[PDB]
Amino acid sequence: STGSATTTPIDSLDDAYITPVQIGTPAQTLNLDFDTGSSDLWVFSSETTASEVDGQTIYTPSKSTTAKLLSGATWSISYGDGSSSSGDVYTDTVSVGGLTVTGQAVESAKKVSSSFTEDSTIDGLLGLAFSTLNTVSPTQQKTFFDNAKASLDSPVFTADLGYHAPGTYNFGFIDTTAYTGSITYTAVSTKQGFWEWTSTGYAVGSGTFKSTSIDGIADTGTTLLYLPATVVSAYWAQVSGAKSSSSVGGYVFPCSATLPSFTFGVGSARIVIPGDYIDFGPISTGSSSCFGGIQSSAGIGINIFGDVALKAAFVVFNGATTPTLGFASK
Ligand SMILES: NCc1ccc(C(F)(F)F)cc1
Ligand SMILES: NCc1ccc(C(F)(F)F)cc1
Repeated sequence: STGSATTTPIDSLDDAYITPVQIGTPAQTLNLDFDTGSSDLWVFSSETTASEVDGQTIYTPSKSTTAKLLSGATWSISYGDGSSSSGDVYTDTVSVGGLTVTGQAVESAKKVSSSFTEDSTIDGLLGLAFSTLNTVSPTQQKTFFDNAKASLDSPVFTADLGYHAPGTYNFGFIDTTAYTGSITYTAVSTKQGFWEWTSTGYAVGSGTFKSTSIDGIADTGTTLLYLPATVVSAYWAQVSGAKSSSSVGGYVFPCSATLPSFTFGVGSARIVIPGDYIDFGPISTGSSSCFGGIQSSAGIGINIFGDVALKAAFVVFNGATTPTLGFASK
């Protein structure tokens, strides 16, 4: 079987993408943030502290004839940006774009951090990293992808994120009409539970390609591109007036500048990120200082190929027994 769903940016900056997901019987449709950097499927629900809900659609297990409380199970998660949430666990039917999984763990949020409350467009997260990272205790639970794997025509999903435009998540097949040229596959390490791989180098604008190994994770749930301080300094040195701002928390640049492209290596192939993708607009309304989409990973501890990088490519997440990541231009 296969599934296909459209994913839509939540705002004019592509800060995140939401994808409709059907939960329960009859269906309750929630718009979830598909996150290849985590492994929990959690939702705002009728159980979420009332003051912590501000416009989100909530899941109501009591109105679902297929929902079952998973007795004794709890979950608690903390994201690299400091966000967190926690609650209890149901099992229910979950469908993404025609693809149905029965008995999926649906983690009902009883408490959510402020950054989730303020994001009215995101009803929850759908984790797509490896199931070793799932936070359900005392019995760890499988992701939606792991539960669907056997029924899929091919154990793959693909991410085709749009620049200021809708895109597509496909499960179980590779749309050969959605990319140009060939797909380049590269090895994945699952040892930290992430889709972790090694980029073969980079270039800034029309500059010389620098061959150097950059280990990092493919993370649809992270907005920006976080790379080592040496790489990030080389990029922003090519932008007149750009500087790192401690008060802002990253590189900023004059909103009147034009940004160079950024190229990253996948084996012998090159993915080019157009400079416009790196512009995240003024740091506050009316400011003439703009925030950069390439930032240092020094404070994070791991390099992150977030949406800025991924939306420049057609990306295959191959969950075969030896997992791989495929990248193609589009
Ligand atoms: N998108 C989920 C996510 C967020 C943060 C991290 C970090 F910070 F641990 F790298 C990994 C995965
Ligand atoms: N990387 C996971 C993640 C995704 C979104 C958010 C936000 F936007 F709600 F803060 C936090 C953490």
